[PDB]
Amino acid sequence: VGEKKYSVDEFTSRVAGLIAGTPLSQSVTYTKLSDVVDIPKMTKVDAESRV
Amino acid sequence: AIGLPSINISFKELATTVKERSARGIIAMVLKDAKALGLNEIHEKEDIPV
Amino acid sequence: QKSYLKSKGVDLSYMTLQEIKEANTGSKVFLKAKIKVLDAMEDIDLSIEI
Amino acid sequence: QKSYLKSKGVDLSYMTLQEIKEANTGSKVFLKAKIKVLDAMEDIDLSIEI
Repeated sequence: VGEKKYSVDEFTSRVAGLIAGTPLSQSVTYTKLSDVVDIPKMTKVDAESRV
Repeated sequence: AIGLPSINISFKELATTVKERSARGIIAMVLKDAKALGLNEIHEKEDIPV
Repeated sequence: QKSYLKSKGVDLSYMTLQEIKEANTGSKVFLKAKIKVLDAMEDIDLSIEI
Repeated sequence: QKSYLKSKGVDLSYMTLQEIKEANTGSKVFLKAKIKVLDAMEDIDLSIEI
């Protein structure tokens, strides 16, 4: 995010803020993150397994 | 098991079907020769072996 | 409430439904409720025939 | 929707089609739509008698 590397524990604050911001009627699923620019390449089947 | 969200669109043709019944009007012609032994499957009038 | 009344040894063989509900409980309240919780649209399956 | 509800184990015997239709699905939506696709003229058959 912004030419800075973040650990997962580092981004815990951001994800917690994201869950706190959303209202009750809506869900968190499929929400844009314009701040983030890059993620390590990871396949779809691995994502399904992790989920 | 919960997986990734699924959005799927499917297109299909309405297969209007009339049942296929046993074929009628075919002839089995059996003959003797020394050329092109076996069946020849003359489905067309002008398709004739030489 | 029926279990609690049996626990104190009261004779409830003849007391009927509403009468059992009327019985004094002594600062104890027993309540049950049912609800259905909505959720967001997550998986959409659309089938189109041409 | 009926197949999904029965797969979960609901008793849908007495509830009607209208009643079955509102039944909660839990983040799943099922829809079907019918369309007819036009095409451009490609073969023209004209018959003229004198």
